[PDB]
Amino acid sequence: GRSLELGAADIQDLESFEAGRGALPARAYLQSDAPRLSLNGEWQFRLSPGSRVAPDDGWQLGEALNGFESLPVPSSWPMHGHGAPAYTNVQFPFAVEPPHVPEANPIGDHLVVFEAGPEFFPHALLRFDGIESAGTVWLNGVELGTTRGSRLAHEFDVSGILEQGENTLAVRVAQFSAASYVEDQAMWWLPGIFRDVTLQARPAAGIDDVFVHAGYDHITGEGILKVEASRGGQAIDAVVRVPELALELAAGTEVRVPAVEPWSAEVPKLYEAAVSAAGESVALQIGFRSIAIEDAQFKVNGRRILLRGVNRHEHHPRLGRVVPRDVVEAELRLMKQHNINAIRTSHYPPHPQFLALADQLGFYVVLECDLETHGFESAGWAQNPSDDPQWEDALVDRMRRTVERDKNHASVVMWSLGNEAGTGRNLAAMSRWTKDRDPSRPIHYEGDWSSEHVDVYSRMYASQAETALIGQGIEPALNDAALDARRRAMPFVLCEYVHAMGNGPGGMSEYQALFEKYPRLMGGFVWEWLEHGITVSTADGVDHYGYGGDFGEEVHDGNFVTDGLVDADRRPRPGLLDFKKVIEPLRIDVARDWTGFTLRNGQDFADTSAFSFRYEVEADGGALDGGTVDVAPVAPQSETVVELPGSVAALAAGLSDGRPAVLTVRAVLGADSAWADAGHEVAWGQSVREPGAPVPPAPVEPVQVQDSELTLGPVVFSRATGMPTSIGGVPVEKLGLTLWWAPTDNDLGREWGGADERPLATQWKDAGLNRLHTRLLGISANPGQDGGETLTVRTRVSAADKQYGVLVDYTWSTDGETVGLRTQVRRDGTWVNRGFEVEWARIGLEFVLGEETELVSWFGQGPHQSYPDTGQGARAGWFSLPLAKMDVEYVRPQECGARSGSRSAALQLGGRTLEICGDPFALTVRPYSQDVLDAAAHRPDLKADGRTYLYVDHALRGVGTAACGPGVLEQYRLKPRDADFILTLKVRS
Amino acid sequence: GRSLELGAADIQDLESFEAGRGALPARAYLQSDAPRLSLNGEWQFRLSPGSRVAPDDGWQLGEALNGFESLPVPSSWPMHGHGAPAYTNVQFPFAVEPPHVPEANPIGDHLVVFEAGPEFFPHALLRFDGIESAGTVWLNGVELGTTRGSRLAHEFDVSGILEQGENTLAVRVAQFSAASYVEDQAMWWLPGIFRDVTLQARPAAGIDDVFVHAGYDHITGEGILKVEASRGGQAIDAVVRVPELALELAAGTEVRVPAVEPWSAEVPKLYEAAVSAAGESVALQIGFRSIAIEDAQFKVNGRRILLRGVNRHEHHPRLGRVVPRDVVEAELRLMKQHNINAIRTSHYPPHPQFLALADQLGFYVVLECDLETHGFESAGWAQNPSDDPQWEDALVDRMRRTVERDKNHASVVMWSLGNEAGTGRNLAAMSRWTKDRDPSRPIHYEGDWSSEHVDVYSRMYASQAETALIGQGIEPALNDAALDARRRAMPFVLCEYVHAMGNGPGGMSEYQALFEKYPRLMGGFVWEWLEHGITVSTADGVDHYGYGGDFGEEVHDGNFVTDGLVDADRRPRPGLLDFKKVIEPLRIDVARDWTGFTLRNGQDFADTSAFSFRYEVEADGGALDGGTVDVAPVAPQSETVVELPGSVAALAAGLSDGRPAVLTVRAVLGADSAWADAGHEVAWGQSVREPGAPVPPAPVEPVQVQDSELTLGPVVFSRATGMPTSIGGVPVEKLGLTLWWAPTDNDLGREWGGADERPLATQWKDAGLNRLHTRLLGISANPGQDGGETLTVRTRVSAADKQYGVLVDYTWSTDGETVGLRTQVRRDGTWVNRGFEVEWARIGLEFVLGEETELVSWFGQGPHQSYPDTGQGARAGWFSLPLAKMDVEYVRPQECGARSGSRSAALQLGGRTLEICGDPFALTVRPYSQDVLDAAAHRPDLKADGRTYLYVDHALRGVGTAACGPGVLEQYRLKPRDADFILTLKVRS
Ligand SMILES: OC[C@H]1O[C@@](CO)(O[C@H]2O[C@H](CO)[C@@H](O)[C@H](O)[C@H]2O)[C@@H](O)[C@@H]1O
Ligand SMILES: OC[C@H]1O[C@@](CO)(O[C@H]2O[C@H](CO)[C@@H](O)[C@H](O)[C@H]2O)[C@@H](O)[C@@H]1O
Ligand code: NA
Ligand code: NA
Repeated sequence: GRSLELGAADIQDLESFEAGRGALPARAYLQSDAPRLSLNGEWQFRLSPGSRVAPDDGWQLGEALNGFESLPVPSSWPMHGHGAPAYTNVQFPFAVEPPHVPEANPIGDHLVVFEAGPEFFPHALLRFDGIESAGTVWLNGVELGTTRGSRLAHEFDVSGILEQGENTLAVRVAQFSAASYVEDQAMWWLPGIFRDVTLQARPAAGIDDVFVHAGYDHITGEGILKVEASRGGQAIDAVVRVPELALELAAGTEVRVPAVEPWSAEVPKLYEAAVSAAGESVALQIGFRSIAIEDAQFKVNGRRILLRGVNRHEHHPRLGRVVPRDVVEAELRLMKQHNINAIRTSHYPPHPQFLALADQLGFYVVLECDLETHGFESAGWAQNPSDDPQWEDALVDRMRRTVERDKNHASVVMWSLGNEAGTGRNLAAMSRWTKDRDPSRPIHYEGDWSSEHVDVYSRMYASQAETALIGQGIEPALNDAALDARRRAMPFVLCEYVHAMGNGPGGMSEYQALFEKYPRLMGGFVWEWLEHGITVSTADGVDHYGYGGDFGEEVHDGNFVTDGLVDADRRPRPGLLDFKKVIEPLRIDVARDWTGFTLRNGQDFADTSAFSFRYEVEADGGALDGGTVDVAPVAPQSETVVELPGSVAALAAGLSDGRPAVLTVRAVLGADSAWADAGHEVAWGQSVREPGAPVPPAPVEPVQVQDSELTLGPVVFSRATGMPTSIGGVPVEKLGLTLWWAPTDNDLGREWGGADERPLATQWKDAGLNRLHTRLLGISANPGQDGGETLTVRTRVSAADKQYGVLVDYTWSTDGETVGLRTQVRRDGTWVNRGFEVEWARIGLEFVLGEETELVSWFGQGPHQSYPDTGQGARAGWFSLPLAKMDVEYVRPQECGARSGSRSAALQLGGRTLEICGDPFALTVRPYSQDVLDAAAHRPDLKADGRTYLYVDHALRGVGTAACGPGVLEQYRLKPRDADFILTLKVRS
Repeated sequence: GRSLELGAADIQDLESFEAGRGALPARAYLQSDAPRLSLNGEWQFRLSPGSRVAPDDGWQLGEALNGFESLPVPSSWPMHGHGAPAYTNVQFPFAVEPPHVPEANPIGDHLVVFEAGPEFFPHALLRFDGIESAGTVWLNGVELGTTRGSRLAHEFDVSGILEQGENTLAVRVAQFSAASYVEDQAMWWLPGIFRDVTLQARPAAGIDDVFVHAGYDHITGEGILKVEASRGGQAIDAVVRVPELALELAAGTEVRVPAVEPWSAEVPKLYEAAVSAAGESVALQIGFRSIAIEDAQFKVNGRRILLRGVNRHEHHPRLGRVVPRDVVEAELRLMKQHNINAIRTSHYPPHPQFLALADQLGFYVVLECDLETHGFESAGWAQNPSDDPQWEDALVDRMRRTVERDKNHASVVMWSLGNEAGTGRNLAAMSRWTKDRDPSRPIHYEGDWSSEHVDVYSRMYASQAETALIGQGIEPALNDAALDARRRAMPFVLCEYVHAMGNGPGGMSEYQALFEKYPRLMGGFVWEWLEHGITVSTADGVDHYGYGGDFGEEVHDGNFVTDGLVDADRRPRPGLLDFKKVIEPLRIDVARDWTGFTLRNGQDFADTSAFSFRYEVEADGGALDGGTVDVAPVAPQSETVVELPGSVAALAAGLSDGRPAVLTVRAVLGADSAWADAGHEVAWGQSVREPGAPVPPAPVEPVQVQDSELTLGPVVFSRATGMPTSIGGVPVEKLGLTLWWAPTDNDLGREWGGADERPLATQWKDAGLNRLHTRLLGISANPGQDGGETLTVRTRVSAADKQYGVLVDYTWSTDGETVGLRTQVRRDGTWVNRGFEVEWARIGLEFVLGEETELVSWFGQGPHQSYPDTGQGARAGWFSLPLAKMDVEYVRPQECGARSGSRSAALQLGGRTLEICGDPFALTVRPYSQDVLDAAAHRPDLKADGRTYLYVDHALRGVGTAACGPGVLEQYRLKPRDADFILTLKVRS
């Protein structure tokens, strides 16, 4: 018959296998003295739900617009009430049938009016630095072309189309296209023109592209300089000036500079330079460095380097994929302030402005092409575009635009073909193209474990164990002897590791020890830098972050989008505090006798001259001694023993026995830097003079007996339950054993290996650990001292429908001033459920106090939380915080806020102070219960109930990274066992 | 030191392994002419949360009661705002550590005042017919004893304690005791004095116990009568009178009555009798029947019987375990009215009054002892009381009281030791005791598959397949040759089968065919008769049933308590309608030529004389012919061919071709009976003259084209979606393919076998079947007839993140009056997800109409729902119901209401009528969407939205019984396939 469907031509274009049409050749992002007009500002915007109902009403001419409204550009339009964000991890949000697109496909018509002065004639262009995902461009009604590659730049020649005076730019943006099948990053799906739109004049005799080659000969100190310049793709005459180095040379020739200060993340030396032609000049920052793989090590400027990296997505909790420049500068400074030295642009090229900042502040950058076909894995990679020859030109284009834009920046030390895109012919073509075009940077790609087309062996979330076998070069061989030989000669990098989702990450230290031990290990990049939380303001409410599912998604992946070291507003999570410590570039081992400290320079190039070394002895009531010690500069990878002043050692020696004292040695910045002010802490070490164990009280007060109550000094017990009802007047609503905590995100992760594939959280629910019950066995008052008496309360703890349990005996003693509490724990029966051993989250006590706590003070590790396999950033000392500040504002509330390694603690309830002491314990204080915490999906769900939930733990479980990667390591797991521990309690005024 | 805990003595008694103390010997429940005073009425009640805080304030004396309030007795106290019900299936609600009890243990102090006249002196007793679970009894302050066995009777001698005039009865009831470990029935946990409390005078020279022995010699017709009578446990002189049989004999002698009419469930002949002594006389109903196992068949009165049974719990949606007598009489009549002939008192003895009703109405009863230790299975039966010698006396006591109470009733044909209590020495002791005491009734117990201590082989939920191997005597052998030999000589019964939870049960017919084919198969008892729904009235609302979890339970099992053939108010579920048909005692096969019908008498004893056989020919507009045919009585298990009047056959022959007509032959009661009025339908059969397929309309109307709309006769299409937007003025908001339905309770059940252990509902969610999306491929108007045109709309249906899909092509045609719709379905790709083939719930269409439907009429199967493996009770005919009555009020809303086998349908939306015809299809109409249905946990969650959701299915899946037992049988499963089907639509006035 004949087709009657609508929009078939618009759809046919969206389903195209090809790159965008009509665009100028890909080139570098260059600072040019050519006239430019940024068209950023308030545009006009119309949204349609699909191509078949996108109007063809001549809107491109900007005349008589109906349905258009104001919208900022650049922008991610769902961040402005036009639709909503949608998060999927691996899942595609549309049926998988490439190259077809769903009928529900938001279409965004953009339009802006602007004026073009005579300086933009006769030749100019329009530059688009990012359009997600498919754009069509008209200028004054004539089509310029289309864009493919959402995070890549497109330029369109407007000569003869741009008219002097007023002009109308019209861009139609479709959210979904065939390109969506290759942009499946675990991300918020956010359409829009989300990066700059610029009008640029192109004068005659100008410069289109530049290719800086700045090598370094580390033997001679020579810099190897060659700056190419082209116009229309052809080499052209141009002069290269580098004033600081007394250099005038022509573009296209290679010279040897006798002496250059090499560039590195530690010392990011940049020489200002200009390459100029008659009609145009462009400014450049040149960093001399050479990259090479040698003896299975990734070496820069002749030395193996250690990558202390993070995975950086581009996200802003209000603007989506638009990251304001001042937030970029801030977050990169925050990285430096936490000893980070490397960045992977997961999983697409960043904003062009990012590259210069990385050059200046100092980061080894893995710049990654915009490619990910993850969602094809669930079907065994059938139809994977990475191996579909029809996608070759589209994927080579993505790699070309990636490389051409940023090829001049010294901070880029690796090109990455993409992420989690399988294996395929098109990936090899992208590698073949990159190796030919820019052989000065090694190629990275984790998705092909055989590593056939790369120069480094990359993996994500490989266990500490496998990492140690790789570091020794004894990993299992590949079937192909030749490929195995190639890969074994490669250095190894973890492009993603220690997944930082929620409470965690655990096991960072074990990775780091391997990084330091095995040169083949290049280091790793944490997943990930930031949480992609989106700010939602509650009706009649405060703000909170929303994640997957909180925006009406039919298909989503929950809070896996919030899996970062900082929150969306760049506030650190405890994991960043620990990370900073783990990757600290210096090691300070303070001598036990306080006579000195061993200092190892862990940096790769710089000495210790930039650091001032300070010490302080702190005690119960403030600092006792402190100052600065001068340290002869220590070479990279060298060690020395630094003497401390005799007054410090003499102080420790003369310290009365049992008095706590902490010696802390810090390496701070001796002077301001581009990323921190002087005195910023870089590394630290400590030696602690522990306090003696608290003497148990003498049991001189006897037990006392009423019909329904018992009294033993300051403690009142309920004769029915045997549990205290008050201590020093503080009401005790409950006291019992704890074996469970509100599951972390990691506990909700499935722990692979072994026949048990339930997450730990599910193992606990099945075992009934969240619903413990206690039965009283007996109460007995026993003879103490000088007529006094101890009180022993025997109980058994278990759960409904379970035969296993634990016998808990509480022995109380008092001298009227302080209470002595001995808890003894003993296993009864075999702790097996559903064929698998039950594991405990902890061995502790929960005190529920009938009054609110305003302040928590303790001596131990702090100020932030610490768990068995975390808390590296928690140092020994005295701390004190308001109850609200003890918590951690994770987006999905979960177990957090424990303070491991506490020797003493003090809770201030109103006018009174409850003091806990005894053998080391973990401390947690909350204004709500564990069941409220576990039930809470968002922070607003946390409601204080006027009580205080005090948790004192004799043993804790680790937190691991089971949400993605290794679970809790063996040494940190907690199997049911017998245990016993003492405490001493006291209430004042 | 010394114990300081409270309540230790009260707890020590609750933890006792022994039976109740101080009670009189167990005996029969006897109707006696001795004076009696029922103490039922308004008592005074105080509730304490545990033994340690249960006051010892002399309350037993009834003087100066504080904290007491009014409470009815008998009662289940949580049904009156004192605590709340709690439902667990297998789980114990308390830690499993027998014989210990939790600290949270409601204690119910009961107290009543009453007057004792001179007739209760010098000797009387107090009778308690049920106390859950542990009772202590005081009369005027002196302790009588304690009760153990919650559903068993206890009697306490009050001679010398009962004082003439006013007396005070005091009973302390603890919910939980050591006896809870053996009362783990899948049930609402409901403490209280829930059965009668009676004061009985015991005159001298009276009668304490009686043991009727009424056998039947089926060869001679002789009745074998021996009535024992005892006092204080000793045989006594007494006279036995049976007037109808002209009998005077002494108690203790066995006589041979020359001729008796034997007792059976079909013919429950009962002879009134009295056994009397000087001081007392007791009235008895005697039914002569003998029970024997012979040739591996369970025979009564010389013939193998077929059990058409149900499992009867005792529950009332407002009174808990208290079942008012008028509800007992009603529900038992309802059973008879649905061809049921057997009852298992799952899993405890019923109220004593139940036994006489079973004798009179006619049920083969399996009377089950109060014993279940199910909750010990999860620990491998460790500590199972059934094998703990310390529990022997307690369990033998339970069996003794069970047997002694009901040993006189002819309806009891089996003693059952308990339910799901494992194997053990104490079960053997209970069997040894019963076999000695009453050898006239075989012993039943499913929990020991070896069947070492039973006389019948019993299983629950054995598949149809295994049942067929057992019926043939070829099941796998037991390791012990001797035990195997014993069990192979046993008949086989299904004490529980075709789990009737929610939509279902499917597969009933396949079981029944085996019951009829293999004599060794005794039949089966459906699980279960009733749902244990509890009525909750919403604040400012209507009532609805609550189930597990709806009462604050920490540990519960959800709606598994609502798994019955009738709801808690005894309203039938569709499953009972199908069950009645499946077990109908006669088979009527109507001849195709309407000349007659084959009649098989499926009863075991009775002929067909009690039934009148009626026929009716019904057509489009009412009945055309009908009457009664006289049938010579047909013997049990015999057949005959019954001629119909020639007018019926002549009517079919002269019927115009294509006209529908239905001949129905019914067997109704010729006269009133004790359980139904005359004309009650017992069995039926049918022969249908099918209507010819509807001629497709001639495609003479052409297609019409506007910018955004298409019109083809009465249909308007959206040119963008290709889907109709209106038909005859009726708005069509959506039209699409369906492959999914809101999971039934069975679909939420895990289907064992094969590597896929996900419930079908989970297989569907993972596959995305609930979230289908459609993409338009093209629209094409093609040449029809005489200038007209057909319209073909090509689509593809799939789900996000999936590569498999289905191509759906809609071809429309019209002649202006009726619309022709041809749907073609074709698989695209392999329908595999997570390594397992995806199965479909259906192949159909969902019409969403923008107006409400008030009436649904159809020709097909009805009036109630029918699915591929159900609907046996749905007969062919013409039906018409209001939209609300098309639904099924399952407690947890779920898929239901489909009408399979529909030839035509008519929806009345306001003033207009939408007519659907075509090849047979399934019909469903709802005022809400599937997603609302699936999300609804309770019926109030179902909100009408002003639309009509019309479902027309070409193929449906079965419903099975996967919630517990077999899933959907192979012949009823629905695997992805190609399919095509036609429909014709029409709208009038
Ligand atoms: O170094 C040249 C100097 O001139 C500026 C400002 O006038 O740019 C001009 O010079 C260009 C050639 O370099 C001409 O195209 C044109 O006259 C104008 O752009 C600066 O950009 C630059 O510092
Ligand atoms: O058959 C006796 C007749 O008497 C009643 C009513 O008076 O009961 C009485 O007779 C009993 C002996 O059967 C005596 O214990 C006493 O006189 C009194 O219970 C009826 O029960 C019965 O029909
Ligand atoms: Na890792
Ligand atoms: Na069954």
